[PDB]
Amino acid sequence: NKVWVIGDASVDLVPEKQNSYLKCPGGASANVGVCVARLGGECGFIGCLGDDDAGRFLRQVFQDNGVDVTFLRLDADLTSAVLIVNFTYLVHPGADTYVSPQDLPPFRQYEWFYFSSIGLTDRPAREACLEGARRMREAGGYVLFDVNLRSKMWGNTDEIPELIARSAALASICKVSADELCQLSGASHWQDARYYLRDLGCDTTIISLGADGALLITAEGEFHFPAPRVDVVDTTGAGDAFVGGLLFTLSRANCWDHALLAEAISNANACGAMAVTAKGAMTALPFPDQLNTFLSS
Amino acid sequence: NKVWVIGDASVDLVPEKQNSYLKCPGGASANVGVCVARLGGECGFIGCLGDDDAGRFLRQVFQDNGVDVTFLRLDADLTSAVLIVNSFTYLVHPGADTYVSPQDLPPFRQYEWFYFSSIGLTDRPAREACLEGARRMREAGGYVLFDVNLRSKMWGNTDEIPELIARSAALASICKVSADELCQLSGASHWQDARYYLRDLGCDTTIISLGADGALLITAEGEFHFPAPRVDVVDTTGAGDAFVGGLLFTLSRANCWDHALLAEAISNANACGAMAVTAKGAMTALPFPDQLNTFLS
Ligand SMILES: Nc1ncnc2c1ncn2[C@@H]1O[C@H](COP(=O)(O)OP(=O)(O)CP(=O)(O)O)[C@@H](O)[C@H]1O
Ligand SMILES: Nc1ncnc2c1ncn2[C@@H]1O[C@H](COP(=O)(O)OP(=O)(O)CP(=O)(O)O)[C@@H](O)[C@H]1O
Ligand SMILES: Nc1cncn1[C@@H]1O[C@H](CO)[C@@H](O)[C@H]1O
Ligand SMILES: [K+]
Ligand SMILES: [K+]
Ligand SMILES: [K+]
Ligand SMILES: [K+]
Ligand SMILES: [Mg+2]
Ligand SMILES: [Mg+2]
Repeated sequence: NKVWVIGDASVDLVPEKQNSYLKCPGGASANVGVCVARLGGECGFIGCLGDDDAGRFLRQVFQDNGVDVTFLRLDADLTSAVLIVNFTYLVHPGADTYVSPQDLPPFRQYEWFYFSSIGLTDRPAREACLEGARRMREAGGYVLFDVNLRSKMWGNTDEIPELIARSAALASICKVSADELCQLSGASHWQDARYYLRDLGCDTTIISLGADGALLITAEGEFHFPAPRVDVVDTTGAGDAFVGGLLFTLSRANCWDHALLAEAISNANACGAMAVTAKGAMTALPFPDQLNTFLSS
Repeated sequence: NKVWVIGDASVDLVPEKQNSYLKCPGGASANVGVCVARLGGECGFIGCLGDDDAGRFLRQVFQDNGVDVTFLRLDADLTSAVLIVNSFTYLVHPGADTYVSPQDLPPFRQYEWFYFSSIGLTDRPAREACLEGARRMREAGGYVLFDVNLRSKMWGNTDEIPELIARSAALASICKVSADELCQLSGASHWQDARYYLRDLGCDTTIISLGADGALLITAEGEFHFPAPRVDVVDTTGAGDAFVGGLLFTLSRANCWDHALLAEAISNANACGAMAVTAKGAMTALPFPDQLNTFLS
């Protein structure tokens, strides 16, 4: 089953010499997408980018990695996001924010649709996301909502709670980090908010706990899934890598049951880790071979 | 005599490999300024930048090159212009340079030179800085060199361009324009059919730059042509600005100008125009005095 990823793709510029910048592939939706593909899963990216040098570069990365870019509309009246890292935002109306409902493909039953709160920041992309999730549900598809909070990017932070809630309603599964549970709920202890979304309408919650692995909150109870122990070298991209692994596994069958869900979180942690022993985000994502060599240690 | 340059200072990102960007000081006003300074002339930059990375960085380049930055202010609320050369992707929406205002203008003295392009006329504040700037310099007995450096894309509604160009040429002691801009300016397939466009707008001295050809001088005494040196193109980015820098350096060596000085200025302008096209980056190959001579010959 195909895995649709909708959202942001941007170019991060990192120093190389006293007079150069290395252009790295970035974006939460982008990493997740490359992740699923780089694991042999069928993944399509739904989004928007500028026809500038950056957007073309990005589109190439998707292709080098096996990500279907048929619904990645490259426009010329738009500007692809470029960031200076030290971190910095040069382009603000942002091109990935213009992706709209008419940028969405037809969905098929058992397909998965992904999106984070990041794509809910600016109005156009907001409809693509909410309409996107509604359509996939209507088609007998699954929605995985990853609250990937970045308040800073939000104009009126008063919209956050509302969108998150309306998202948990459409979603089949919600992924959230312990820190986010505290931000949204206000509690100091995340476990005091482990039912935040469950009350907001999502019968299956996956709480990433950093090195402590994951916590599954379903109707019957909560099950802890510890993570492999490793040499923390850089936690960047970890969460996105985690979701990619989860989506890759879930897409391996029409219905997901007990065993599949438990297997997905295991895979999610594996990816999350390898995406921490290395450096970078997209360049930490493993290939089926590396995952095993790492898994069996 | 001091040469004042008012306008844009930016970071030009020049694509090296299909994975890197070359970081170079950019901006038309910036290049011209660094050009005059390198040649040993007294040049001050009048402008605005963000207390940001590109801003502090850029300020540093002006200092390494001998450009007086006493009237260049860095505002934290602003964002220094960053762009990508291809032909120009404008990352930063408005852009700090847009905020120069008449108050930022410095007291002018007699025989000094004031420079500005249509680029500084694009947005609201800076527009006044330029037009009042040129008016004050004239009132002080100084000279104004207007370089129509057309970049239509960066504008609101291009209906303002003809009007501003006309008001500028009125204030100009000398107008510099490229064959190409003339057409774009006054509908035409061939520039010659419009080489009196500005002259009919109030500028009795016009210098039309002609790519690798050199330039054509136009004063009542008649029309004259100057041949540009035989050089190998690597990057044209900056030719025009290097051209004006050389012109301003020569004109500022005297209190009055005429054919002798003027004819010498254009010769120097071509020399610089040639050299600058021999390296990636707008101000990379901007020559020092020693170098200007070994090339002259
Ligand atoms: N120190 C560590 N050792 C092993 N695995 C780790 C790890 N730190 C993180 N991980 C893996 O990365 C996963 C996701 O990272 P984490 O739990 O820190 O959320 P996050 O903050 O990266 C996502 P967000 O950006 O949305 O807040 C963890 O659940 C775990 O699988
Ligand atoms: N190919 C070439 N070989 C040698 N010199 C060249 C050259 N191209 C340009 N030059 C030099 O630079 C000068 C200006 O070139 P050109 O007119 O193309 O710049 P430009 O069109 O960018 C001006 P503007 O900034 O107003 O648009 C030429 O007159 C010449 O002196
Ligand atoms: N600042 C600017 C806006 N659009 C283009 N530019 C500048 O034009 C100069 C060449 O004349 C380049 O250095 C570029 O930064
Ligand atoms: K739901
Ligand atoms: K990492
Ligand atoms: K005039
Ligand atoms: K150049
Ligand atoms: Mg985090
Ligand atoms: Mg030009």
